[PDB]
Amino acid sequence: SSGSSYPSLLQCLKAPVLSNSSCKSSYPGQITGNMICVGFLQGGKDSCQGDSGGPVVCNGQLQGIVSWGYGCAQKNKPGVYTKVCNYVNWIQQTIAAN
Amino acid sequence: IVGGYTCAANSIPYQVSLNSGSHFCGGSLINSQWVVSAAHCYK
Amino acid sequence: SRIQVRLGEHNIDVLEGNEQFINAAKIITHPNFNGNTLDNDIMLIKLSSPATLNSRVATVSLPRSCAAAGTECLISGWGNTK
Ligand SMILES: [Ca+2]
Repeated sequence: SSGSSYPSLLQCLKAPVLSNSSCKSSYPGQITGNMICVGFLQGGKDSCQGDSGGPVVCNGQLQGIVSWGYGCAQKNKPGVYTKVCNYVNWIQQTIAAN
Repeated sequence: IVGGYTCAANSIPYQVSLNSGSHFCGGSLINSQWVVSAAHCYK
Repeated sequence: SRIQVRLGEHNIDVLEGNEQFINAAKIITHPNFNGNTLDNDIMLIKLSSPATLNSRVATVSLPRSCAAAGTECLISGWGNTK
């Protein structure tokens, strides 16, 4: 919650997809259709600086990319993640072309 | 990751570290030569 | 504009044996990425050579659909822990 400690060993965290509502309440006017919240409103458990870009895998599928937030692990400030399920077409098309 | 645990070694085989002199961002391996990450991690 | 992708890692500080370091050949940011809103925060990297897939290195499936609220997920990284 405070300070800085960047690990040598990979870290893991289980966290649930928050409903649109609880996500939008947390960040009024800032959550687009390409975003989902995943984590805990009590704070304590969250992704942070250096995690960005990494995976949020649910039932064997990449559903999120670590994107942004208001700090890390704060009460009522869950992580916000790129909603990967909106981009399968773009990803495939790009891979085909390149 | 705040409030997590240390993953079992080499569990999460799809996880990658993006490095420019040092680790700066993560990413995921989605086929043998494409990694997906965050646009704000651009370097 | 330079990125080395490190696969097969666990301890990023020690060369353990299993790692494959492959440079990025192509870096492609989403055309509608908005740095202000962080909308479309997604980027594809093409590796200079293919990764070799094995025990230590494996792909992850793209979603077959969007996920229900309440789905448990697993988030991993070497980011800040405090
Ligand atoms: Ca290593």
